[PDB]
Amino acid sequence: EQIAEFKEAFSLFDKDGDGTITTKELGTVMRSLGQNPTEAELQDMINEVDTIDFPEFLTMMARKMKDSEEEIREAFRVFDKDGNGYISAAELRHVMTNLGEKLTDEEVDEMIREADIDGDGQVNYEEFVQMMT
Amino acid sequence: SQFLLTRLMSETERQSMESERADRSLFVQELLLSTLVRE
Amino acid sequence: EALTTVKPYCNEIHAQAQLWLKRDPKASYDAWKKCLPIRGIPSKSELRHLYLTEKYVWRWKQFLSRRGKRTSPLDLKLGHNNWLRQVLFTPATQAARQAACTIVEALATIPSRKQQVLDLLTSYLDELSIAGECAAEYLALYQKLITSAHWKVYLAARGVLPYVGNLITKEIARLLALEEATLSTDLQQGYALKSLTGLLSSFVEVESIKRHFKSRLVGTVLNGYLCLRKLVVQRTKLIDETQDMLLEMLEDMTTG
Repeated sequence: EQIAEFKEAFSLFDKDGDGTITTKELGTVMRSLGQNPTEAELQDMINEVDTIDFPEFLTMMARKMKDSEEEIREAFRVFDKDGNGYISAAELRHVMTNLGEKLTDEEVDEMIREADIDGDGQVNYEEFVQMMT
Repeated sequence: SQFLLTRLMSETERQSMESERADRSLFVQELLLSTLVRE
Repeated sequence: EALTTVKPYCNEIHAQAQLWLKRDPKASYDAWKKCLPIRGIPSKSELRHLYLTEKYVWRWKQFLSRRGKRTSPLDLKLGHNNWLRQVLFTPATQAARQAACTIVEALATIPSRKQQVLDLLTSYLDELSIAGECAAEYLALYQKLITSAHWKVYLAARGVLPYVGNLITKEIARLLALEEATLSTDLQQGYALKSLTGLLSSFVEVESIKRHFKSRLVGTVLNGYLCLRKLVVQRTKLIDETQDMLLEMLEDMTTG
């Protein structure tokens, strides 16, 4: 029944009747079915595939209500810039500054220490996996 | 017009003031939307 | 909008008026501004990185608010009854309605907020019949906010065409029932019906909804047109205009 509603929305947003839409309205389509994406979500989705027709539209929906372990590993690798598997407060600070969003050192230390179960003041892959579940 | 007591800004401070006005406007928009959230 | 130094989050509201009105130091203006990223003055890998870091940093903060001491932001999902409906249709003074219209128009700049603003205004549609001329402002706001095509298509995808059709038929039935019984004169008769039919015509004028939504709307248009034509005494100019518009829609949708 969900394929039917997805086809309903895609056809309703089909402008010229050819079964293909533009990517500037790409956000509004799943933005109308009830899910709320962000701008980075939109840019990642358009970059992954791309003018979109129904098949890859279904592929996009196929990976939204699902988190996959590959995604957690990819995030862990992106955070671990030096690739040693330990997320330091300096690397966290770098990623948050690249986001443009700002904190004090005390707050970063606090969120680091409340994310540790082994008490060593250092998060690892197993802690990340137990955290994101 | 002869009364003395009747006769009682740069560009950098003007840009600063305009940015502050925009920031206050955004804060007031958020505050007003916060009272329309469903309880 | 291009002058602010911070970018509000898409799906959250960080300002909390309930605590702010109680002089809570954590809900002050500086504390609010400290929670927002500064406005910043690219390959697939970089955008992927931005996506993952943003998502999982948000999850980390959600943890820290769930278990620690940092406050939780409110979710952007607006209630369907507030003071806004009361103010927008007040018959006491027109300037209050106009000022509220300007405020809510300014409240809808980033599309995430425009979602809730449009949804709430659409929910307010059934108030047209009760407060006929007093809604003149609200209509002008609503028709202003959907002047672009994709917003009309989004509203159609949420099922506003059956809503407007039901409202039109119900108030036409009310007109017939009133005409059958009494003989009073009302100088605002047919205002709500005229406005609703104009709204439906605007929704249908775009090609995609016209092609898609013709099979479920011919019955409503036909029945409304016949019931309007049956009127013989409680007829005003607005009712003639509504009949003309309804006939035009009937002719247009019956081709192909």
